[PDB]
Amino acid sequence: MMEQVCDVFDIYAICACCKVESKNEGKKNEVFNNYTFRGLGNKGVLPWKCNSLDMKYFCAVTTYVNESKYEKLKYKRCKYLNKETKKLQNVVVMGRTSWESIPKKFKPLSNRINVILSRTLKKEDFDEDVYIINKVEDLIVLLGKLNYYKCFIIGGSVVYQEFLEKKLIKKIYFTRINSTYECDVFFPEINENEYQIISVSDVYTSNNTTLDFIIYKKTNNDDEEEDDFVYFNFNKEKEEKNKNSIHPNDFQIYNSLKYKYHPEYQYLNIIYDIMMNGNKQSDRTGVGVLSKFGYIMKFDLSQYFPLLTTKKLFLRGIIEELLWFIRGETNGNTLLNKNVRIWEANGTREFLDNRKLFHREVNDLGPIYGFQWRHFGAEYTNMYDNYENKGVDQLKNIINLIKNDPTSRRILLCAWNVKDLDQMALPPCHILCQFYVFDGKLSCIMYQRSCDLGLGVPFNIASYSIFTHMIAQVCNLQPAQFIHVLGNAHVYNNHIDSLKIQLNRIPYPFPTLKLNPDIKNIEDFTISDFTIQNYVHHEKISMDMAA
Amino acid sequence: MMEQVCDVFDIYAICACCKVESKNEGKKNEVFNNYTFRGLGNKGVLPWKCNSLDMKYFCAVTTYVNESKYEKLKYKRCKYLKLQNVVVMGRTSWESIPKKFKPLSNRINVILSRTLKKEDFDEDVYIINKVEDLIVLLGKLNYYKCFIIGGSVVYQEFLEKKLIKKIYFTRINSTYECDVFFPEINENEYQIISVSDVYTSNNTTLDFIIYKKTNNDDEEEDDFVYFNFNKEKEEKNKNSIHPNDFQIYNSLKYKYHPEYQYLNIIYDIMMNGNKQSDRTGVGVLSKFGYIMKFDLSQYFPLLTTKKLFLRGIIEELLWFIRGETNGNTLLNKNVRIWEANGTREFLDNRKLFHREVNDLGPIYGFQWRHFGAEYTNMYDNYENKGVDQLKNIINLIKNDPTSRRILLCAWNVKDLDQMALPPCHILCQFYVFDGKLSCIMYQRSCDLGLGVPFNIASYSIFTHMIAQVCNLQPAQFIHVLGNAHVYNNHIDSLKIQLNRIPYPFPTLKLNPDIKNIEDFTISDFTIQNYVHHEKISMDMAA
Ligand SMILES: NC(=O)C1=CN([C@@H]2O[C@H](COP(=O)(O)OP(=O)(O)OC[C@H]3O[C@@H](n4cnc5c(N)ncnc54)[C@H](OP(=O)(O)O)[C@@H]3O)[C@@H](O)[C@H]2O)C=CC1
Ligand SMILES: NC(=O)C1=CN([C@@H]2O[C@H](COP(=O)(O)OP(=O)(O)OC[C@H]3O[C@@H](n4cnc5c(N)ncnc54)[C@H](OP(=O)(O)O)[C@@H]3O)[C@@H](O)[C@H]2O)C=CC1
Ligand SMILES: O=c1ccn([C@H]2C[C@H](O)[C@@H](COP(=O)(O)O)O2)c(=O)[nH]1
Ligand SMILES: O=c1ccn([C@H]2C[C@H](O)[C@@H](COP(=O)(O)O)O2)c(=O)[nH]1
Ligand SMILES: CCc1nc(N)nc(N)c1-c1ccc(Cl)cc1
Ligand SMILES: CCc1nc(N)nc(N)c1-c1ccc(Cl)cc1
Repeated sequence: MMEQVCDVFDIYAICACCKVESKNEGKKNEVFNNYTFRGLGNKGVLPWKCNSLDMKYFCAVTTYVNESKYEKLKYKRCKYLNKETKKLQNVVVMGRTSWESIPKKFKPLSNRINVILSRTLKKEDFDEDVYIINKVEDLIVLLGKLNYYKCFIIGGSVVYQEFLEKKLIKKIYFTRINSTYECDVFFPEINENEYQIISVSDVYTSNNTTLDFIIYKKTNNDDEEEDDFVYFNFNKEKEEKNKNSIHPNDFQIYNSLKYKYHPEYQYLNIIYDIMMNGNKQSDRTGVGVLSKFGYIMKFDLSQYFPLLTTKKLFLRGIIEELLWFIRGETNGNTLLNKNVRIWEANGTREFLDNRKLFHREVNDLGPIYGFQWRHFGAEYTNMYDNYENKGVDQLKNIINLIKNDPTSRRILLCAWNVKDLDQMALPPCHILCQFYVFDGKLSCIMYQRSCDLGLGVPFNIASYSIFTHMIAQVCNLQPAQFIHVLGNAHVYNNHIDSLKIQLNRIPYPFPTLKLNPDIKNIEDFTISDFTIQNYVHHEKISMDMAA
Repeated sequence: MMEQVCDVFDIYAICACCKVESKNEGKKNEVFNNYTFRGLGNKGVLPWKCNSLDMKYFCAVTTYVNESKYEKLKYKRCKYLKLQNVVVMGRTSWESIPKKFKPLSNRINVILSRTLKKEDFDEDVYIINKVEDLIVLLGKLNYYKCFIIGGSVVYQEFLEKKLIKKIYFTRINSTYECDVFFPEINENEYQIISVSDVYTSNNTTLDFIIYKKTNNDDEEEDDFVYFNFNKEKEEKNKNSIHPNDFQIYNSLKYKYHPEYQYLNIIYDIMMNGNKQSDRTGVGVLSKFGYIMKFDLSQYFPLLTTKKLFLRGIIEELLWFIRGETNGNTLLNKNVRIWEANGTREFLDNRKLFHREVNDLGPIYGFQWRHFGAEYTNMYDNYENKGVDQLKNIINLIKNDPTSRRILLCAWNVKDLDQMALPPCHILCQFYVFDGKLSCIMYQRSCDLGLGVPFNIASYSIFTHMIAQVCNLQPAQFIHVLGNAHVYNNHIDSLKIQLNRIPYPFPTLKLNPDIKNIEDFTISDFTIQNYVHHEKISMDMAA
């Protein structure tokens, strides 16, 4: 074996990059990739001033050491050097400009061996406890003489550039600041053939922006208490049901990831699980699907808006649909006039007639969502009727319970009115919403009886996450979690190839949802009160590639 | 410094025990414990004759060998004094094994005897005159692990002289005639460190537990720590719960027994639960959103870490099925589940001033058979009024199994205020695949310490009932919990419960002649082989 320097001395890079203030040539159909995050600094400082969470992360990684693993590293570096026979710290290497950008109260970086690269400055020019080198070679020499855990290259685009040039980086701990700021210095474009992403963290919010942490890796070219584990798995099948028909070589990127902590994976793993272990059925005479029963996804709305990034989604339609529900409408023309066709196919003469709704006007969807939310129990007549003070206004009652009886375990909004099912153009897929209120925070569980993983679910997650924010706001609470429970979860055969593609796309940090803060009544929201910010995403996918 | 054989030479013991029958009384013991499973053999053979699953387990365990981890053993043993394992047995034992199966393939067969002729058998088939002579044969051979597939006698001595490291004990949860038994393991010398998932095979459930000798690449490893950089160092309520208490629960390495799905939630709530105070002045710890799954095809999920009675909840189920809302019907059968909710005072506080005592209103039963009808009183004849959901879901399961609309819903928004109390079990959704039925039940409010245990049982039974009247085999019962809480008053009790090791689940037997959901009677239900720890009053108040 030919030992590479970066491996022997464990030299890593850690940075944080934001999106660059682009010169929008008039194409807000922007293309996104990993290079989207390349902003390092502006006028000597960080483009975003400060970010306490990234700072905390940076400190955590560069100060962490495991003394028990040291002896193994010592033997390795010493053997490599042919050299063989008070707290262990990591080393941090930075350019002079980065060193000078650090406030005096933070210099030198605590509990770490600070190394500074410079030509214009020498040891005499510094008062602090630091090592001044004037070339990369001098670092390798220093490392072969120091007792240290790991070496992190912390900065200066110039510094990053040459260390990557000389191929001295074993891994890149890369922070993705999901927002745009003015920049004048950038991180070098990472050659995808030289570095692959192996892990993606959870997504967070800090200082009014979402962010996540990813790791790039340099590419190709008691134990018996563990044996008991082997035994317990004795009665297993050796391969997953649909392996032969699905083929894993297709999920290359998906399976090459070590840590998949990005929330979008809750959705991706379910798809993968259904594809690999799903039961073959013909949901609706002829179509055909793979299905499973019972899954739960959780999303932290205080930390991000879970709009899928592995593909492109628009939300104007589902938002208008939601406002439409809240208004208690069941008139399909209202949506059609707003160019939203979600319910178009379910309101045609033929569809209604086949539901035996012979006396139902076209686009009159019947006692669905809207009607149940505001008038559950009333006798439905037609979509133009005024159902004032008729039936139960669940929506209003849940808002009142949340305001005056927050700990109640009866705060539910139900659309599944057994008595009206047959009068509905379609029985509802979203059976109910239940709320939980703790320490001024609102969580929501939504139970879905039927789930089209490929086409529907992505939008459903968005709709209810938004709804949770809306209810939270009119009740003076902060949104916490949106919990999605899936009953019959299926993947349509026609969607398989498109989903295979999606699964091999690495998520981007989620976007954020902003509601007009002035709205205080659930009924006063209008389309312009909603804004999805920093939505970074992969190319849109036609789940059904038919032509 | 190695010098105490058992750990040194890696000697293990593997067995399979069943329950014993007593001529005085043949079943449903008053008190159970680990010694309940001691049956070893009967008249030269196994009490149960055969169990294919256990056969597979015994084989897999005794033949499994990992060579990469061998020299770590060759190193210290030599340093102490086609890799296969050693299977030490006795004469009676070796003589019970069939012809074609002797010697045990891929294994180094050894035998404890005082009259067997070494000269008669093969060389790869050693023999020994005494226990201590075994150590010797080991110091000469090249094996992986030494398994004592024993024999009553063989087991005993090996245990007394303390030569056993681990005891891969299989629990066959069924009673058979026995003449030979396994030695009562000393709880202070050995402890259970693992409990597998439960299974059904050859008409009995069973599980595998590992008894242990109380001694009393890294590249992506640091990455795991970095990604945990922002997580709370200590657990929220750890300070008020105290882990020294859950010492057995935390000592377990592998907890694959399904009961742990319930136990783990109790633990999660106690350790990370949010403190809240009902408008009653009572306090709870609560979490939001959990899911448990039980494979009814392999076992009936009746908690074993405490005692559970089912007559009441079965009658309640039959009561729902009849569509009744008459609280008196249950009281006259001494089922008082709904008594408190039917009193004059409770009804009045619900503002049901015009409701008769014990007239629970349009609850479960009324919704299952007449959803939509106008409720009058518990004595009215609602025949043909409202939607008969029960009848409908059953016809859907039979004629349109792949339907994703087979739901039974009790949360009638229009009738809630008329109900003595809103239902906790909102709905049941069914799923059918390959002639098998699964059911999801969503519970909006869950009393983990007292309610959930019965809740899991009720709906598991309901699943079997629906499955049978539709000629389907039960598959999974999936329990979705919404507001899941633990009353503060139960904490000490649940701590105790958390430190009990689950026994193998029992099975549920329904009278197979019943083919209509409405024809079941209390005598058509039988719980078999229910082994459990003693009863625990969740509220140790009195
Ligand atoms: N987002 C992030 O993660 C990070 C952002 N930053 C930002 O980046 C900007 C600073 O980066 P940038 O301008 O690229 O400069 P650097 O901080 O990389 O420093 C460049 C200087 O370091 C010295 N140097 C670099 N390589 C060598 C070498 N091989 N031998 C000797 N000296 C060497 C020289 O010092 P001299 O001039 O004395 O000869 C040189 O001009 C700032 O705005 C800072 O806020 C910095 C680190 C991380
Ligand atoms: N369920 C389970 O997991 C198991 C069940 N069994 C069942 O147990 C029954 C057999 O058990 P049991 O009757 O106790 O007999 P064993 O199978 O243990 O055989 C005992 C024989 O081993 C020999 N022996 C005893 N002590 C010594 C010693 N100190 N040194 C050398 N040899 C010794 C004797 O042979 P000799 O007469 O030549 O002196 C003796 O009669 C069977 O029905 C079998 O099916 C057996 C193993 C496991
Ligand atoms: O908001 C929605 C509406 C519908 N569907 C899907 C689920 C099913 O694939 C199909 C409805 O068919 P049934 O389950 O009702 O039969 O539409 C969704 O995923 N989300
Ligand atoms: O079958 C049942 C019925 C009730 N409960 C519990 C949940 C709550 O602790 C209490 C009902 O009070 P509310 O949730 O409605 O407030 O009873 C159960 O766990 N299981
Ligand atoms: C929050 C700072 C930070 N976060 C990350 N993820 N990487 C870094 N390299 C730095 C950093 C920036 C400037 C200096 Cl001067 C030193 C280190
Ligand atoms: C299926 C048999 C089996 N299963 C388990 N779990 N343990 C055992 N000790 C045996 C066994 C019983 C009798 C003989 Cl003779 C050999 C081995």
